[PDB]
Amino acid sequence: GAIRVYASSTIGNYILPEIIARYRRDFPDLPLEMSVGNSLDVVQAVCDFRVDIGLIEGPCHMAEIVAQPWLEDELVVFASPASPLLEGEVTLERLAAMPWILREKGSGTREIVDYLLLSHLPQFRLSMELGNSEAIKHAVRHGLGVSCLSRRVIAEQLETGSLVEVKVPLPPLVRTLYRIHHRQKHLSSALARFLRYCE
Amino acid sequence: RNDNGAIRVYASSTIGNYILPEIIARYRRDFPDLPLEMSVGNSLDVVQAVCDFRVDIGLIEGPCHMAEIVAQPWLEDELVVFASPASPLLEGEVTLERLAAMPWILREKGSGTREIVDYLLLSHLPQFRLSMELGNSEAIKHAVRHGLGVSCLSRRVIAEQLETGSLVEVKVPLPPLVRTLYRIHHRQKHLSSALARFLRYCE
Repeated sequence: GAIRVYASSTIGNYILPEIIARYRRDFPDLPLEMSVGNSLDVVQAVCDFRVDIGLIEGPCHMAEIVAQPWLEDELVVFASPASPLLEGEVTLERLAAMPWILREKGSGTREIVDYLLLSHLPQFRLSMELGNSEAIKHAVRHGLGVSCLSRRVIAEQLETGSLVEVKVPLPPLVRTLYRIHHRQKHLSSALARFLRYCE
Repeated sequence: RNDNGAIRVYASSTIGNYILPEIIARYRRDFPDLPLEMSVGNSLDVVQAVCDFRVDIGLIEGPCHMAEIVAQPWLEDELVVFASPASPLLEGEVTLERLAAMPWILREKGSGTREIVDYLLLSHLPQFRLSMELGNSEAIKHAVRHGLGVSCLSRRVIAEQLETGSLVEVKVPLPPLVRTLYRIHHRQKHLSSALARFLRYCE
């Protein structure tokens, strides 16, 4: 059972590592390969049969590619504890006045935040875009601005207090993570075993 | 597509994620009016973008011997072996044989990290079991933190976890693995006042 997985950045780096550690405790000798990228990377790899399953953090439809809900996930606005955002009332207008550090388009996490969060921030200040969420976390920590990422990405820093979650006058920015596979490819027993660990 | 005339920096993965963010914060705080773009990849990605004149400045974590590239040493960087505090490896004396018996998680070839760990560390192991290869140090950091085997990364990558105790440095019976990080630009690059200034903020 040489399983090949392709996951988007939030899934690959901040969810799957724990899942993989457990899977390898009970199965240290079974080959496991995981690539991490963005949505189009994942879907194209499934479409090309170069991987067995894909895991994406935003819907990305492709004909002949089946997608099934897998996990809910909540995106969270966060800041340095010394941020000027926390010096006053967290209003929508003061939110848009802060410099925003966002992921690039095609990351999934960028698409959902556009929909649930930044669409309600008129003329919001875009400071920079960064290609990975780790650089974003540390840029916010050093005061370059604020951002919006899955809670699972920043939980470590929320617990230490190097980053702080912001209360936003909006409904929770909840999304769904999807599992995808080609319509033709058949689920292997080893593959179905690995997926149970992901639940 | 449009090019808005930002200062463009390309950095390899250790520098881009664990050194450059603070630099960018300080520079943006003092010069808010120039746009800034950073990209992160491997050292080859940086060198190609400098050679292509797609970026202004590069920062790499291996040497670049190219006549068209001016490379100035910038910082020393030490790579260390690490594991979770619950690792069997942390009890007793750490020997080459016991390291050989742990499952290893490594970065992919071309990462810089992989090349130097292969040369100075894994090459001294009589055997070693490759648990997984992973394309970024963040998935690695957290796999090891959740109890999967051991890995070798720049201390800067795991400094956060060393500080809190979720990862523990492992003393190994080999000389320390130290490399040099470089600032690079094209020999024909015009270093405008703004670019020369960003370079100084990298100190």
